[PDB]
Amino acid sequence: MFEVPITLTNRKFAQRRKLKYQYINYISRRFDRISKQQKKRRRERHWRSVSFEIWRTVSSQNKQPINKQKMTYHNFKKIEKIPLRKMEIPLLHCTKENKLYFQSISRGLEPLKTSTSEVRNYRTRHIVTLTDLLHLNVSRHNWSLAYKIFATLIRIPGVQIKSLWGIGVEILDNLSNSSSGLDFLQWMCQIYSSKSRSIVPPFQTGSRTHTAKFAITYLWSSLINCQKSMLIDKISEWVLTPPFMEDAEVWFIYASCHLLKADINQVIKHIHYVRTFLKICLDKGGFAVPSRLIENQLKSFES
Amino acid sequence: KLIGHEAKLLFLKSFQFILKRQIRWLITEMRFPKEFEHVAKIIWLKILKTINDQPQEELKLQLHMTSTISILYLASTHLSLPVYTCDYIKWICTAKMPYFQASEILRIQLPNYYVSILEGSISPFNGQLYNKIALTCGMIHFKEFFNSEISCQGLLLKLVMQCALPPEFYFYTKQVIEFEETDIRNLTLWERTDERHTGRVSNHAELRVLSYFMLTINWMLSFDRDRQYPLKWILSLTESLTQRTTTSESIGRNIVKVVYPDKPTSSDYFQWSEEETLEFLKWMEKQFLPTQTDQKIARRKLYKIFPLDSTHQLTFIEDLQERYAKQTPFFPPARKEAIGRLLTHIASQLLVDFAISKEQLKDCISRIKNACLHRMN
Amino acid sequence: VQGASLYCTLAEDALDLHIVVKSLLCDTSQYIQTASDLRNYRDGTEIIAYASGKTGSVLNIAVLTRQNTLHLNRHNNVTSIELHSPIKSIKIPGASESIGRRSNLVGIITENSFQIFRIESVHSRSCDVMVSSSEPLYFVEIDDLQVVDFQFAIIDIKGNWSIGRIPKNFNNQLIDNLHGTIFDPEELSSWKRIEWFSHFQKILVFDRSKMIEIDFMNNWQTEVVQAKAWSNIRDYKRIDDKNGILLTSREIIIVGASESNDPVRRISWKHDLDPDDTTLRITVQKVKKPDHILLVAFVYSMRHKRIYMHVFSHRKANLFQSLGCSTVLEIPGGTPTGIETIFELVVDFLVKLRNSSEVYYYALSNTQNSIIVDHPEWASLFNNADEREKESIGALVSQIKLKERERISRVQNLIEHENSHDEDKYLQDLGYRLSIATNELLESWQKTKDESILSGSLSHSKLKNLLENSDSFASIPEFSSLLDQFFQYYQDQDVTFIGFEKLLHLFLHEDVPGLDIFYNKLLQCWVLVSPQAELLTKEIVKDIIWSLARLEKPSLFEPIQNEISRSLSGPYQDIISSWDMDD
Repeated sequence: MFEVPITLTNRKFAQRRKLKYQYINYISRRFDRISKQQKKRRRERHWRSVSFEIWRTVSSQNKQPINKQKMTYHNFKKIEKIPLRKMEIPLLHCTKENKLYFQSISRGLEPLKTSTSEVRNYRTRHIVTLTDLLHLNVSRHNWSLAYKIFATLIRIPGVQIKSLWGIGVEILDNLSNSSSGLDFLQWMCQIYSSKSRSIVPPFQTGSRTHTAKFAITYLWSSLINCQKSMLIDKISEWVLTPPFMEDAEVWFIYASCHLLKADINQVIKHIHYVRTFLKICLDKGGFAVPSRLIENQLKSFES
Repeated sequence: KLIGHEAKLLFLKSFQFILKRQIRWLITEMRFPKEFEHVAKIIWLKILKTINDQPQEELKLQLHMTSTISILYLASTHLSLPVYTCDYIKWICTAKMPYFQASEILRIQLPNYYVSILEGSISPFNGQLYNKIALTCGMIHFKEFFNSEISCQGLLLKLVMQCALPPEFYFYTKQVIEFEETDIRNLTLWERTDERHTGRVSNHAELRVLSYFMLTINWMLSFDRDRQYPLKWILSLTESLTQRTTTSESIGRNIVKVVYPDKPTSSDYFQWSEEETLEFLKWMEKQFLPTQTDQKIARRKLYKIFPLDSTHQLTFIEDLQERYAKQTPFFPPARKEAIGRLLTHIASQLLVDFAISKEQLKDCISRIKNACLHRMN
Repeated sequence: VQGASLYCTLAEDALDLHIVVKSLLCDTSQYIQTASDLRNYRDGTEIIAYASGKTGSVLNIAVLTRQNTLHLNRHNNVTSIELHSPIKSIKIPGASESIGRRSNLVGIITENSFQIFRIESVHSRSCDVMVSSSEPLYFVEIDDLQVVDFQFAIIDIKGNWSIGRIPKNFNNQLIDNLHGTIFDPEELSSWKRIEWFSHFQKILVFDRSKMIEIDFMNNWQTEVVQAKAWSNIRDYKRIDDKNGILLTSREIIIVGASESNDPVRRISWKHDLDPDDTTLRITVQKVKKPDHILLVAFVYSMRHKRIYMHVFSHRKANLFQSLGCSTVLEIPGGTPTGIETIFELVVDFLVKLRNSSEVYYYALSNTQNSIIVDHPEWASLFNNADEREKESIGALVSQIKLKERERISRVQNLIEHENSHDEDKYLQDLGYRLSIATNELLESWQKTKDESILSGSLSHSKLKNLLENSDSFASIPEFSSLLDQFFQYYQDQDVTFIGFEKLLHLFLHEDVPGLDIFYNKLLQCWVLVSPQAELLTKEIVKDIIWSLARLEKPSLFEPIQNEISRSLSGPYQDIISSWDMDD
């Protein structure tokens, strides 16, 4: 009952995607007329936009006023009447279940059964159960079992690593042995920061433009591994290392390394240092304490 | 690069090679007899001779994996060995007996038309196995050439022990068996076609055996006017049957539950126990080394950077004994409920174990139940 | 993390979960756009009175029947006798809204149907609930309507909406003058959804493709920032406090809600939840505490009875955080058609399951300090109808039962004689009587030996037609010794060999060296359970050892004859393909 970490068993789902986006094309085409193939699916899905540190959204202003009803019964069935027969042609080529699916989604009914729920694969079905038990155990705080699941899973030759947050929070709550969550994360960044589609939303990403979740979370969580303190010049040595200039969050990580190292004229230079990086962190999309609070800690230091 | 239009020869070589590979695993790892192999050369020889008594350069052959398992079961059944289809389903779904690949990851590059003729039709899980063994049983004739009587009584034993039924039900069901059949059980259901619509949901012997078994339990328990079987012990039987415990077997049935087509059985993986999952990952690292298809060793060390991570559980006749005892207290209309839930749990186990459908099973036991009422009324 | 070290790595808190408390309340592939059951508390009189928690429940033959009746609350939450109504349409959502406390505790209740859209009023006194039918409109449109929202009757029909008003008490019916549409040819799924936002007199309209805000007493329309690239809008329900919004996408729980007087989106980060299931729905319950204001998110399905729960918190700096996930299960076959909510957590709701007229109250607590089978496919297979098909079954049952008595009394004396000189005589004349018949069948195997067309000699594996000779003995170990010395005797070659032990391996699933230990293990199991377990276990190990008792075709040297000879009639290079010992 959880997402599976495998490419979905194929044929019928793809030919259904065909029927769907093809009919979609015919209806929206005739709709723009009245307002006047993997590749067909491709163009179709294509022409469309593809007090705490909230990476805020884009709110409501500068957006256009209105519309008033476009679609009566007669007018809609006008748009619908013809593209449904065009569909009658290749429906004759697809399978009866697929045809039924086309009939029902085109009535507007939504199918009872998931792609997983109708999938049936023998190595893949076993991997489905494996991954499932991983997610279930991780939900169940069963970090021991869950760890066994994870190791046995990553063993298998089919799994590339979405599963990393599983192991980040996994080894995190594990505390047991193995070179830990931080080690894993900095490994992720060291292996996958160099040249050395379906599956991919944002929580796993490529390093052309922002790889987000895992990077920022090892960043902050490492600054909290300095909350353990009051290793740092290491963390900001390899936060110093990378150029991926649209961060600023590593500027606040940097200035936090200088506030943690500031806890004699050396300590002075560290306090002037954090004073600098807080403004070169006003460079970008701001992470702000009132920051006169930051400075007030810095005057408790100036003591 | 790859062959054209007479890779029939290479096809039949990867196929025959994969067969003898599986035989190696079952004499070796299953302690079969060496005679099996000869019985296999004879059957695979008969149908090889029949597809090379066929002309066309258009191949028209279907050597799917169901044919491998089909001639293995065929040969085993001639030899009267007490192996049944569910043994094969378990064996292959647990990756022990290599199956789910063409020449598994390590071989040969063939025309993608034949790699598809292998990888396709892989599942046995809607009775594809019964249908393919009957199909082979037509392809070369069962009757004179071989002895196609199933190993019935060992299946009864397998079944009583598979529940926790007291040993009287072996003789009960054995008797209803004799009552409708007088113990004559065939293998062909063949009139080469697709087409069928009456008489022939129920003539794979096994499925009828399970049908008699179910029926027997229902009749027997609902008409113990003696009151030999307590209103309670049917519940205690249901609960000792239901308690998910971690033996090799149940762990296996979980592994089969994972690749069974229909819900609920996948909701069944949802309701799984930590030891079952553990022995599962064990069987995963053991029998999914039978997988399919510089930087590689860099990822063996790379993954080996973060850890992959007086004999306890009991044997088969031990479990069988202990539920036979769990009912050993042997010596009012809502007990029909207990009968029903027990029958439906037993059914569930049979459905995953013998790779058929809900609807398939109940079609059969319905038909043959009317086949007992008709020869009783 | 975010605030803990924005201030200047485990959690806030330690690890707590889910428990149940259950009760009965009342009794009555392509799916579509529906959800039909409510309970909410209002009082009509407002001559300085209180609210009454009411249920709008649904009665089905065809789903014609709408039923409204009161709930008296307690720690034991029951009902008092029923009040009723019908409609000729198939009935879809009962909804009874309530504007939040800018104002008042609200009046009466509305429903959407197969044709119609109806709205009822109510008066009540002394345990009766008398309602009045504020008039239907079958349609202007010949269009089914997706959602009603609420004094303002707002309708959505697939891709076009209307703001409307309801008459006052009696007997003029409901009118509209402001309308619109969100039509999208290339979204095939029929469900759209209208629920408004902030109580600002501004609405939200939805389809599985996108989310559109409409400031509807000016002229205003917006498509809020995502669309339909990677997920479908899956559901949305206004987390009860006016300025608060709860939206299920695929793999995300979205907490929209204003943090500005004008309408909003929130990208205050969110949690994600993992399927392809189209059938997911959501609902929130809202608990109050001193330091926070926390919200429990129930995402449920029509496929599996499991409930998927996440929790958020409102420390009104408009602070929101998330703790960790948890999921519970639910019972036999079927799945929720309705989930409805009303140093520990108590959260309580009702569920109705697919195709089960029952309504079950549930409660959930933090710690512990203090199938009725009608599977019509199988019952039709087990209950068979006519009385002569009852006494028929009973007749057969008696036949076999007295037969079993014959077995018991019969074998009993055979058990009396063990290790006797009598059973010795029988094992002798038995063993080599059978040996004589076996030789005869081997001669008639010599006459037909040159068949060379097959390699299965006819009707072989047997006791070979003397059947009484099997049963009469009753000592497994001396019988195993008989068979070992029979195999020994027919060691004269060209004869079958098959080793049983390696096959009992398949029976008990451990190595079964001896034919005896087989009998031991079975006997332990059944001696726990049956009288004369020694008699039966002996009779069944005898039956097994017979059912297997090999005597197949002449042995390995005989098959290779037909092996090569069939490897002859085949054309020449299939013969070249036939290959032993691969690698």
